[PDB]
Amino acid sequence: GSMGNLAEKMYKAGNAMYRKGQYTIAIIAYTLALLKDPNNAEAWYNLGNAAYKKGEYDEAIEAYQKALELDPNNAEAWYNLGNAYYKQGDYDEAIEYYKKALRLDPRNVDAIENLIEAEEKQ
Amino acid sequence: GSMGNLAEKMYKAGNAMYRKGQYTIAIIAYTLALLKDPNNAEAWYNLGNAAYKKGEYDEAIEAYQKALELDPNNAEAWYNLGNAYYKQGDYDEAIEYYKKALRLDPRNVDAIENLIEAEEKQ
Amino acid sequence: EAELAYLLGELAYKLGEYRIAIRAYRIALKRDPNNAEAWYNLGNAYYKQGDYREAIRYYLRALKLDPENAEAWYNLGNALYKQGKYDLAIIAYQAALE
Amino acid sequence: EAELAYLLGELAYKLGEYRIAIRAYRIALKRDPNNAEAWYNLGNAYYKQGDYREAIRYYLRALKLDPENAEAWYNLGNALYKQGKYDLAIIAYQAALE
Amino acid sequence: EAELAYLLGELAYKLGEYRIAIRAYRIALKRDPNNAEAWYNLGNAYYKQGDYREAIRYYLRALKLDPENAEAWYNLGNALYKQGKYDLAIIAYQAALE
Repeated sequence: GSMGNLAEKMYKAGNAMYRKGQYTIAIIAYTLALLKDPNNAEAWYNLGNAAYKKGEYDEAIEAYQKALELDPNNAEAWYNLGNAYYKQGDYDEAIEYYKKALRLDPRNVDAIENLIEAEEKQ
Repeated sequence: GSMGNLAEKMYKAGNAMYRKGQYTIAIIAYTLALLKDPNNAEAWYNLGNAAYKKGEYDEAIEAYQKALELDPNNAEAWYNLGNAYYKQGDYDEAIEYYKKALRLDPRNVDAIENLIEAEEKQ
Repeated sequence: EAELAYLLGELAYKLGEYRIAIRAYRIALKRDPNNAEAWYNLGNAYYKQGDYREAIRYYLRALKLDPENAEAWYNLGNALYKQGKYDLAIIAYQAALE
Repeated sequence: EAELAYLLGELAYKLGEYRIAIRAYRIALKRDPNNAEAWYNLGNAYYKQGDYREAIRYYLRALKLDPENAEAWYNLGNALYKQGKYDLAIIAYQAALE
Repeated sequence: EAELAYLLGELAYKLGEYRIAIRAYRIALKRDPNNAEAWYNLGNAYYKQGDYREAIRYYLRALKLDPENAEAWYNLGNALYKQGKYDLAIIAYQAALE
């Protein structure tokens, strides 16, 4: 009925837990920050990062995709999505996602390295 | 739709985490206990204590203030609010909050020590 | 040897040799910081010398160690009063009564 | 450090601060049990405080260490007298004369 | 001794003795993996020998260590171009311009 800064408190806690490697806690915290306000691309992104840290990349994909739906200029989300797709053997999507990251930032050398491998693995 | 003891379970978990110094978890737990029932001055207070432990005293202030709104006789909340204001350089509020704590309990020697310093810093 | 320093402190205090008493209490306290009575008496010696800020600091410390010492509460109130800290002096005086 | 404790004892004693003197003599004695004079003065401090049983115990100890102290014999007699131990007080008084 | 291996690498490179330069750079790099310039030049030596896959691997590594090396970005683009990796070559070429 109030809790005006709820999302902020949960978000900040999520960030602390992510930094400390406590991804399960961070997932809970980010999820809660978003649960009452699912409009923060940063939290969707960090939720994806925590999921990525966990290893369940498919969950990470959904979260990163949502971050892009809120903000398509998040090159890093594009990159990690490409990485998630790459990990799953989906080299065709890995390529598309890495290319999008590079259109946003052509100097992302890691996206280039991973794109090169995706084309070779494809 | 049920969860009759939800707040109690979350509150108790919050207390355990506070005792163990796990303030981020404790904040989440207290927040949840209050989120579905934001009427426990003790939880508002302990939420404030966990925030105080974290160091984000401004958040601690809001939580302690709410505890006082629910119960203005919480001298300890008055004291920590005074401490939070003091930390922020607001010596004028630090004084008012410490005095209120002392009206409730004149023997709170720490509130007196901090009030003395607030008057000197003012 | 803190126990001997302590006794010198009390003797000097009673005799009005507050400067000696202060050094002696500080010696005893340096060795044993939890001696609330020595902190109280240290505060009294400073009070007697006119240093009411130090008297306050030590009365508060003595009270933290022992909140029941009505005399420390009272003397705290006196030192505060001397410094013009009247709301505080009143609170400390009431604390002594409580 | 017993020597300093001893001196504090004498000073406190002379000044009438018998409670301080007692603790100080006990400190010196704990470190050096053969100080007959300190035992004597300890007994005197107890005597001054009305504890004539302790005064007796210490006068006797001082006398065991030094049987020639006529004053300890006399004060022993006084403490005994105070306790109603008259035959003993008389003997101690005579011992002082002997 | 990596510093000497490094210098041999540069000398051999300049002289067209790319096979020598490659071994020498690898020696220097084995001892010191953070030498971005050596990685770049290693990539160039492989490029000169026609191994454009190795040239890519090393240009990328050099760039990870130093993202500002426009020449590595450009040469990365060239090696990619040689391999038919045109979208990538274009991106690397743009990266050099950026």
